[PDB]
Amino acid sequence: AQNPCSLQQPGCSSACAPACRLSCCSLG
Repeated sequence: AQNPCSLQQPGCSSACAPACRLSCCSLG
C-alpha cells in the first residue's frame, strides 16, 4: 500500500489517498 500522492505532492499523508487533496496532502 504505497501513497503516490507524496511523490506528486511531498508531505501528503497516504491516508489522504486516493483523493489526496491539497488541503489534505500538505495541510493534512
